Amino acid sequence: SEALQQEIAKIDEEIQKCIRDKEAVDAFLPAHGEQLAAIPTDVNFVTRKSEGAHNA
Amino acid sequence: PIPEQIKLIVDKWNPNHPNCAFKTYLYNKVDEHTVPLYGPGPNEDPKEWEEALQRKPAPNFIPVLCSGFPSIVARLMLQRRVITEFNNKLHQINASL
Amino acid sequence: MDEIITRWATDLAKYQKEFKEQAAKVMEWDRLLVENGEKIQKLYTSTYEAERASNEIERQL
Amino acid sequence: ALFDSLLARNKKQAEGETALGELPSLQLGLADLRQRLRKL
Amino acid sequence: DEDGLISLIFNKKESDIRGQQQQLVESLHKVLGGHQTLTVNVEGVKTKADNQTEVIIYVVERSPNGTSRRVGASALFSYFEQAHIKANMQSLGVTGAMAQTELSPVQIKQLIQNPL
Amino acid sequence: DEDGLISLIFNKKESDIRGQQQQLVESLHKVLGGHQTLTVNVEGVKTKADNQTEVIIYVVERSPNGTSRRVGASALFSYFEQAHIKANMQSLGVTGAMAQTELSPVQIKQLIQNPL
Repeated sequence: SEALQQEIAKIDEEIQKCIRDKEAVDAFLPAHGEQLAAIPTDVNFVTRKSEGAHNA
Repeated sequence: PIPEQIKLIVDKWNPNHPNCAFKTYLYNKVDEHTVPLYGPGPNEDPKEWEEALQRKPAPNFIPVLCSGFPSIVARLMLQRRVITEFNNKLHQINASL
Repeated sequence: MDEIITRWATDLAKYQKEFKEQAAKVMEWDRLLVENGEKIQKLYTSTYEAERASNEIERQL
Repeated sequence: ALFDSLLARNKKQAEGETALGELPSLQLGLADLRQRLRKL
Repeated sequence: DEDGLISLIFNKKESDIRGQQQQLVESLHKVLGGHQTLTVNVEGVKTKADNQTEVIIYVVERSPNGTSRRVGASALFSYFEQAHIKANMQSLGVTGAMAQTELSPVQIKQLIQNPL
Repeated sequence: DEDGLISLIFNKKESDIRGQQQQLVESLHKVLGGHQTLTVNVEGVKTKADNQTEVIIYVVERSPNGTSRRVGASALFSYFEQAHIKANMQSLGVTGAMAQTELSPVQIKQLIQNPL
C-alpha cells in the first residue's frame, strides 16, 4: 500500500500542481482582456483624428 | 482495467504528448518566403499539423503547438508584449497627428 | 478506490472543457490583435502621407 | 476630431474677411433650413 | 531601441530610492553579472505614488577594442524578464518593467509563436 | 591579432635582405630594446619591386614563468609607429608597415578620437 499510497499522492500532487498553472492562466486573463479590448477603441479613435487632420 | 486508466490519466496531464488532451493549435503569422521553414519538432504528428494547415484562416499563417497551460500562459506573455508595442506605435501616430 | 478515479476523470474532463475555452479565447484575441495591427499600419501610412503633405504646404507658404 | 474640423472650417467660414468676394454667410437651421432644402 | 532605455517600477518611496541610489545601481550591476564591461546608468527617477517610484535605466557595454555602446532595449528587457533574473529584480523591490521600443508585427508574431 | 604578424616594406633588393638577414633581425631586436625576453622571427620575405622587399615578422615574448607567446599585432604595430621608433626603423630602410588585424568599429572610433 506504500508504493500505491505514495504514487497517488505524487500523481494527485502533480495534477494539483498543473491546476495551479490553469488557475495562473485564469488569473492573468481579465486585466489582459481589458488591455486588449482597449486597443480597438483607440485605433478606432486615432483613425478618426487622422481623418480630421486630412480634412484639415 | 485499473492500471490502464491511471496511466492514461497520468499521460493526459503531461507535455509528452501521448494524447495530451490539451491539444490546441494557434496560428502564428509569418510572411513569405519563410513559410517553407517551420517545421515542427520532437513529438508532432503530421496528422495534427496538416489538419491544422488544412483549415487555414488565411495564407502566411503557420500553426503553433499549444500543449497545456504553460503554453497558453506564454501565448498571453507574447500578447502583452505586443499589446505594449501596439499602444506605443499608436501613441506615436497620435503624437505626429 | 474507484471514488478516486471518478474524481480524477471528472476533474480532467471539467478542466479540459475549460482549457479549450481559454485557448479559444486567446485565439480570438490574436485575431483581434492582427485585425487591428493592419489598421495601425494603415494609420502609419495615412499619417506619413499627412506629414509629407503638411511639409509641402509649409514649403508653399 | 473630424466633426470638430468640420465645425472649425464652417466656423472660420462664416467670419470674414477681406478676400475680394467671399463675405461671411448667415446661418439658418432647422425650420427655415428644411424649407430652404426643399426649395432646392 | 539603440537608446536602451528600460523603465522599472519600484515599490519604494522616491526619497528612499534617491537616498540609496549608489547601492541600487550597484545591485542592478550585480544582477547583470557584475563585470567591468557593463555599466548601469540612471536616466531618470520619478515618483508615481506614495510608495511607487519609476527608475529609467540604460546599460553601457564596452567591447574588447575599447569601444562603448548602449545595450539595446529589447536585449536588456529580454535579460531582465528571464525567470531567474526577474526574481532577483523583485528582491530589490522591482514590481514591473517596460521597454520603449515599439515592436514590429513580425517580432510580435515571433514572440507569440515562441512565448518562452 | 594573436598571430602577431607585421609586414614591413624595405627599400632594399631581396638579395640584400636575405644576404644580411641575421644582421637585419638583430637590428629589429635592438629597436625593441634588445632584451632576451623578446625574439624577432621572420615569417616570410617577398620581392615587390627592383629595390623593394616585404619582410613579415612576429615577436615572441617570454614571461618570468618561462611561458612564451607572440606579441599581439596591434600592440607591436603601436610600438613601431611611435615617432622615435618609426625614425629608427626608417634608418634600417623601412618605408612602410602594416598589421593584418581588421580593427573593430569601436577601435577605429577610438583611434580617430585620439590619433596620438
